[PDB]
Amino acid sequence: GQNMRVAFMPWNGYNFEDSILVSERVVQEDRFTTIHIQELACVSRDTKL
Amino acid sequence: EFDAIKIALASPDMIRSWSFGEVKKPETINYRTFKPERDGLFCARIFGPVKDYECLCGKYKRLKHRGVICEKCGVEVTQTKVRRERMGHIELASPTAHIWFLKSLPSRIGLLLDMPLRDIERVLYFESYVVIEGGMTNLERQQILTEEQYLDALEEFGDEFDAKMGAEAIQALLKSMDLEQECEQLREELNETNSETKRKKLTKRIKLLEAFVQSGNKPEWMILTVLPVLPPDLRPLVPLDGGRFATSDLNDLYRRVINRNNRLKRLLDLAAPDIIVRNEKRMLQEAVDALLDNGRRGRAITGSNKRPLKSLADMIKGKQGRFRQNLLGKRVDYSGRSVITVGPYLRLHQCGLPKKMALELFKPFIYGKLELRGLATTIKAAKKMVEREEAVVWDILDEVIREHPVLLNRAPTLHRLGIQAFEPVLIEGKAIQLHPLVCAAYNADFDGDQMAVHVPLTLEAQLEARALMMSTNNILSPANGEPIIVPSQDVVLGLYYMTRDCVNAKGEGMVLTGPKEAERLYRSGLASLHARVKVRITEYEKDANGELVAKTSLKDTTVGRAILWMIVPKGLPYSIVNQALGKKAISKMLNTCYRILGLKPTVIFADQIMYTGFAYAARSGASVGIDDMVIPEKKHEIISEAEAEVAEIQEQFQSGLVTAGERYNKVIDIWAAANDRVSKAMMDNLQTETVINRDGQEEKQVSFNSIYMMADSGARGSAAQIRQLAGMRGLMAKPDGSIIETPITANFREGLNVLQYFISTHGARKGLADTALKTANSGYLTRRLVDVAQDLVVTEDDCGTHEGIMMTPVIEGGDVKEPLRDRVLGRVTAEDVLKPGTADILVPRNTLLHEQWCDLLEENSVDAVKVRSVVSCDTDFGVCAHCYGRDLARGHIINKGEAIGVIAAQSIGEPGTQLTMRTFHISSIQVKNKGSIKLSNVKSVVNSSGKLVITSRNTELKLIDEFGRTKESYKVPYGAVLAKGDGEQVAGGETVANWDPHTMPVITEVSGFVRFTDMIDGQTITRQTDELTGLSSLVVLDSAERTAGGKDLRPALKIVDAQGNDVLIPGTDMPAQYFLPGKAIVQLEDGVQISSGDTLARIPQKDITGGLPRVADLFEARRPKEPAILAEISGIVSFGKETKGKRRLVITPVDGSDPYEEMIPKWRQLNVFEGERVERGDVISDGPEAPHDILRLRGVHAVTRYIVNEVQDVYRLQGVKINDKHIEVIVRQMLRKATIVNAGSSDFLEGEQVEYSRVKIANRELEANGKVGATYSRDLLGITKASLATESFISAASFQETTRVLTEAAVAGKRDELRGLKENVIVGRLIPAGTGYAYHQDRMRRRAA
Amino acid sequence: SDEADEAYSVTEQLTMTGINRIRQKINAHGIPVYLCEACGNPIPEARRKIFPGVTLCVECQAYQERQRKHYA
Amino acid sequence: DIVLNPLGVPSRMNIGQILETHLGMAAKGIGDKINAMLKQQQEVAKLREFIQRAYDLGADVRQKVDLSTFSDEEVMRLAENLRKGMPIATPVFDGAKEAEIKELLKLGDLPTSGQIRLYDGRTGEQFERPVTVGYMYMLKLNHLVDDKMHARSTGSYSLVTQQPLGGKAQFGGQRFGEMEVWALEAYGAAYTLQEMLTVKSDDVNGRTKMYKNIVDGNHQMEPGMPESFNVLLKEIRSLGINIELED
Amino acid sequence: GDDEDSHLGDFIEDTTLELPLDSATTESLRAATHDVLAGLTAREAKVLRMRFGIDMNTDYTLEEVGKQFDVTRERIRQIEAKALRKLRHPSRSEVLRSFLDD
Amino acid sequence: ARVTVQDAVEKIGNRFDLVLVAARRARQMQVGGKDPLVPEENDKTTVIALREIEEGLINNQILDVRERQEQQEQE
Ligand SMILES: [Mg+2]
Ligand SMILES: [Zn+2]
Ligand SMILES: [Zn+2]
Ligand SMILES: [Zn+2]
Repeated sequence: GQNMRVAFMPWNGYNFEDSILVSERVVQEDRFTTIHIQELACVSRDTKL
Repeated sequence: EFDAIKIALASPDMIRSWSFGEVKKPETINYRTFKPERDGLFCARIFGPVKDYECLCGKYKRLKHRGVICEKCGVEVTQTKVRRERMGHIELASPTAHIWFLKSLPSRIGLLLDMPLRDIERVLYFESYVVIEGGMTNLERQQILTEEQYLDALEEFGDEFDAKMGAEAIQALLKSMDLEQECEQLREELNETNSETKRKKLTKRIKLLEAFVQSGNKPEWMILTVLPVLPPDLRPLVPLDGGRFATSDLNDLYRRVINRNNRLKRLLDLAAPDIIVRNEKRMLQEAVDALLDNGRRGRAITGSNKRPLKSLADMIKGKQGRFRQNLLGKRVDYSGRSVITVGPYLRLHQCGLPKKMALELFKPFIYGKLELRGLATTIKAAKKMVEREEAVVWDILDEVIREHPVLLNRAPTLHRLGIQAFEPVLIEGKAIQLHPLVCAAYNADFDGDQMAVHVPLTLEAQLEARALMMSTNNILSPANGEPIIVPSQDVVLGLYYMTRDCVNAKGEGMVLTGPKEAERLYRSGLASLHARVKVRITEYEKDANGELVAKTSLKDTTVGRAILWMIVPKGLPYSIVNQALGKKAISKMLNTCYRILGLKPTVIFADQIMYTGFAYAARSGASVGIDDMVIPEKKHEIISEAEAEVAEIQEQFQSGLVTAGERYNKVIDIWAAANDRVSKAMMDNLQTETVINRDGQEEKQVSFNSIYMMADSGARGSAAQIRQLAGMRGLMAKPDGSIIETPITANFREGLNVLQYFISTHGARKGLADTALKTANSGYLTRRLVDVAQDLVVTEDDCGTHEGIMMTPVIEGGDVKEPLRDRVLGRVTAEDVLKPGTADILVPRNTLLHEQWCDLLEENSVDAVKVRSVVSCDTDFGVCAHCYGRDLARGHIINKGEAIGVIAAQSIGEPGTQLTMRTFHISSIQVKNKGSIKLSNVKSVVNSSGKLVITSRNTELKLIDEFGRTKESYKVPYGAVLAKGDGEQVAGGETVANWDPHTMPVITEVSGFVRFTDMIDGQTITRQTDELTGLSSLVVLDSAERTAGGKDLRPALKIVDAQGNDVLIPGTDMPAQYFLPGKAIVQLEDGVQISSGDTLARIPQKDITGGLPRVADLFEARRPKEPAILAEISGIVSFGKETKGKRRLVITPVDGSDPYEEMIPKWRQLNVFEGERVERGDVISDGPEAPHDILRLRGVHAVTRYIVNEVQDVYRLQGVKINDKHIEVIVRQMLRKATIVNAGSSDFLEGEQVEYSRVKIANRELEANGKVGATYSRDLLGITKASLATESFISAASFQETTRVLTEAAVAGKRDELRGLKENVIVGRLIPAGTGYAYHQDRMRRRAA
Repeated sequence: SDEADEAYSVTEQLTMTGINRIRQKINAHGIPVYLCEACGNPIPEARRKIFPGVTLCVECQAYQERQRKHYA
Repeated sequence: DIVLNPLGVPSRMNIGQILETHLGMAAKGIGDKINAMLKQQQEVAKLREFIQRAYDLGADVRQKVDLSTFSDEEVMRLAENLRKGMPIATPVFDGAKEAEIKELLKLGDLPTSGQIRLYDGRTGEQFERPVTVGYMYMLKLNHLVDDKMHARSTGSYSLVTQQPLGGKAQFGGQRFGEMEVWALEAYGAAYTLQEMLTVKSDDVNGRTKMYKNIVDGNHQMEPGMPESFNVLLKEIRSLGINIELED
Repeated sequence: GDDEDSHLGDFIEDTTLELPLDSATTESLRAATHDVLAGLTAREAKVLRMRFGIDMNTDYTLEEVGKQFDVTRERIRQIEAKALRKLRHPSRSEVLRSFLDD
Repeated sequence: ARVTVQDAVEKIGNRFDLVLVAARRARQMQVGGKDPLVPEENDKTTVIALREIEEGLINNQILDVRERQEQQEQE
């Protein structure tokens, strides 16, 4: 993970049941960006036509 | 379009008329050019073309040749959809019995001919022969012979006798048989003969014959002479990736039938050796049965990949079949799915819908609106624009979205509030923002849960999301009127922090001129949210006729309550906000806002409450720290005392003073007491510990501990969980209930060492695994109750009856548990209810008792009110609008077309999710308050002693004060020594009666000498020696050890005068003697006195289940194992032959069938005397009551009251609340069956179980006539058998054994008039329940014009 | 709520009913017998003082405890 | 950086999370001091002194570390890697006791109560009742919303049972199961149910006919009969059971 | 190997069905061509509906069109070429052409 | 928009009669030709027909007699 500076407090309902109210410096500083490597594939089979 | 679904057998001519051509070869396709081979299992000549409007060769491809049958390959040029409806037929060269009609158990073939099953299957496989009208020589019609028997028959009986073999013989047998002739013979055997069970089975066969005649079926159609093959596009053979095809197993099964059929044709035209021909016929029969229902005669074949090939029967039946998994619930377009987040800014009717998730759901509407506004020339330009997300598409989308609701639905939709309609709000993101207040409805939090979105497309479907399924119309739970818009956890804590007070805060004690000034003081920073203060508030009251009379005054409130008062709507009082506002109080405030101001003010109050709660919770900064779990410093000395007592017990165990189990129990008791002590210490340290100064020294108030605030406000917590954080964790438990004696004396604030943690993991994993099932088998009770109680619909505004239930408070034990206002609120009365002095005509008959009439009822302290119930409603095929009362949620009165059955099942099953998945178990009256005595079964005598004694059996005594209301109820035994007797109004601190379980008296009527008549010791009495008092006792016993000479004889105690005459029992001329059964010690002598009910014979010496199984069993209506036998008839009782397990209990009525008698299990403690007049509908031995017993004895209201009270016991045990309308509906479906006692002028069988509604209507229309109706007797079934009997075979095949249902329908030739909720859904029509109920009424009016 | 949040109520009911039945097994009232109801011997002052309202001597209690241990 | 609900601690009895908030605040407070010392350059002596204080700091522990066996530039690599906060070990049932946490807080210049006063970002005012603020280690599970979110209006359909199939993982619509049918029978929503099981799912003509009506500005359907029921009729009739539809 | 006890027969898609965007992209084309043909004399309109299969049964050859018009095939070819020329220009081509995403 | 249909319920009684009567009127306006009896606030046909039902000037008897009048004048 990442060690984030969390404050335990309500703040206007934006963490109501178990939501998390994350600041915009956390997505600015890119400390939860992840890299995801999909693989697509194109097979050229031999149809009757 | 189409009326009912007709069903029957299939004539071979009808099966040849279905088909579009025979199937002669087992060829699917060619292996190089994958065109259908023939004249095979995939054929273009039979099953239409394999490409649209295209012949097979290619000679005809244009549309102009539409319909042509091509000259070359005879392939009719038409659509390829045609390949999905045309059927073929295989022509079985030999007959072949339908396995459905040979293993249906009873075998329809078998029970039609009256030939037992093994004989049929022995003639079937050529094991034997069966004669078929074997001439006028020797034999019976269905006389089966062995092989050599037939061989010798052909010698001595050459011709004029014909016995066949195999399915050909069964075909000839069914064919030659004439149904009316045999039916006559059955008439003669049924009415000229009396052998009860033989005639039961006889009449069953008779009914089957009459059904086979009523229908158009012919018995010889149960033998498949012609076999139809499914259309190819239902059993397709599809090209996969790599050229390896994919086929449904039906192609394998059709191929195996076709090869064997062709080989049988071959062998037949070779004159082959007839044993080989027998084998071919047998194999073909087995193949046809694997094709029709595999694994129904032998072992499933096979399959090719070692798994049982599925056949057509498997295609219908099974949980993974066709009636269930794509017929009732299917996949759906115009729907999405996303992670839900919260978004507290939404209004209660709207939800955030991602732009990306909305541009895909409304693409049709967006294309239409683009092409309409001219922004795009055509649908293709529109599609391109949306595909590149032009700038204008977001305006077009905001216009499509505006009034268009969408259905939001969570996964386990337990109750109907799980599919709610919202208006969308195009939000940026990829997560649905769901309004906080709804999450209690959905039972949904934001730990990653997801929801599905659907678009109600059509006009009539998108006014139902607006008028029925919308989020704002649904604020009340249908299981109980309480609003489910309860603010849950941040809101109740914001409101708790707001509306509270501190002993001395900034700006305490300053007069304010209104809520506005309080808010301006708080925002300015000059006065705290809880500072005691006086504010002039003006509250309104609409007890006037709609008018709100105002009133202003200087309330002594705080700044928090002041600021909160601005939010409250007009007509509410100020006491609603002038307490500390927990969670319970917070939802009571909403309930009062509803019950005063209707729906719209409450809907606005909800989100106002929510916004202001979140705002002030955030203002409060209420965090939680590790110092907020203040452990009490008295915990160590309490634990030292506990360890000391435990060491004391260990020493007393090593000393030889207690067993091992006793030391275990004493240790657990010590540790439990110590845990309660430490928790009380930590709570006393937590709750009040805040100590402050007001003008001087000091003062304590309710603590501001953050964790205590969460525990007390009701947001989150209890005493148990805070105790585990602060006190001790107490004793863990192993999974099987085995409580560990080593208690975790630590909390989570301080550490937990390794051993305590490992101990706790036991119960932890048991709880986890248990909720891993209770989630998996989530809604099985709602499913079982939507099966039995589905097709009820409120279909009439009034049936106009006068029958109901005498609803009263459940005043059990002490004070009531459920008052009258809970249980009579919302139901229409059955009869005009007057005051106790009657004073007026208080409440009319058909007035819906809303809140005002309940006010009226508990001003006058009305105790019993008759209120109409749904189990007594006289409607036909439904329930009147008034015999259901007020409907929750919507809260006015149920309008005809409510599907009250589905709602009743869902309301009994969503609450049941909150119950335990396991079934778990659990001198002088301390009478409580002042009041008067109340007698039921008043037969008491005042002894010479002066106190009272119940000379009756079941005298029930109640303490009833000057209120008119009953305040205490009690069951009094047979003649306890009552300190207080009859009608004696007394107060608290005065016991109503003393008794003793070692003392059950046999008190008499009069005073006098107790002579001993009919008493000779050695045969009925026992020699109990008075080593305790210094006398002799002859105690009454039965024939258990005394010989049989005088064993049945009872020891009679003759209560007579001083002269010797038999003093009668006052009331009956039988004198005052008593015949005594055992268990009552006699301390008298012969020729001895007793006072007015002196001690003649003295008899010496609460667990409740609560699991959801205790509701599935309460509804399933089974029989307990200690079944309290009741009093079947009134009159007197006699005891007869004993020592058998059934001692004769004769009941001689007053004027009825006097020799009536029953059996008694003499292992039981029989608790009634033989001289007392038995009352019908009364208990004899004491134990759990049986439902069927009550239903036969006391009436339908008796069984309904019992079932309702038991289910309400198990529901109130866990605090879970559910109304009783729903259980009354489940019962009304439960006792749906009548039974014919007397045939009468009616036209049902003698002892036939018929639908009670049927007998009701028939005998009612006869009562209108001059003929005597049928005297019915109401049955009582379990839900899984009250659902088994359903009129429409579609629904029955849906939720039952499908093969049994379709076989019964096929033979009977039933016609399914689609008039049930579960049938119409299957056939795609409107359910005749809600919005489509008017449509179905118009359909019923069109039919029979 | 989460699967760990109703599992708590399950475990809570479980330990609660367990402790309840066990501390109901104990006897707190007083009906001084002074003699066992199985072997007739006087229940001594010590044992009858630990458990008020004890109804059986030590060894009869052990016997019945074992017998019920087999569930017979 | 992150704001978490306080109410999830009492109900869900995991005091570990607030204890770790406190200890992380301590561990970042011992890193802030090192960072300040490293930017207003003092010298390796005083920096070494403070790190040696922070490294002993407890009861009898087996973490005997002494910064005298460290080359002066071996203390600046360490002093750089402790700039963003010092790590802290805490074996499972052998952890740091609360007194150790308070002492490590006091060694930094944080409040011993583990709690700070905080001001609203918007109104600039001060929250009453100081709040827990600390550095907590937060993981990002791969229940990413970029995979959970999907939607469909009209896509592919299965070949045998002509229902929405999809296959874009997953362009198939949502499964309107049985409990949802009961939920819509509970309301009187007959039209919603009907379109939800014939026009949006099964009926092959009604759906292509309604996609035209939606585009034509006409919101109204002709439902017809589901191909599930047509298939069921064909299969029952493909037994010996003649099942027909009485007009 | 799925959660719903799914089978291989549930994922076999359908390659013959025409998507309802591709039926509403054919009815739109029928309406567009009926419009653009209405902007024309009965000569061109009738001869084009007859030469092609537009709103009619089997498209006839040139000789059948001529027998319906009592004129020889080359006149029919000239007429249809005239009409297609007239339709090729914008004001008669903009609406049809948008049906061509090529 | 329209948050509650509580007022429209009292004008028609049944909550299903209301839906079937309002869908009828809103389809009259949608397809088509007929006009709203109330100043449309940039609403859709559904909420327009609901709001007209709120004001008592739309219901089953009124809509049916409006049917009869045009059936007459269609001749
Ligand atoms: Mg969850
Ligand atoms: Zn051909
Ligand atoms: Zn009724
Ligand atoms: Zn003993």
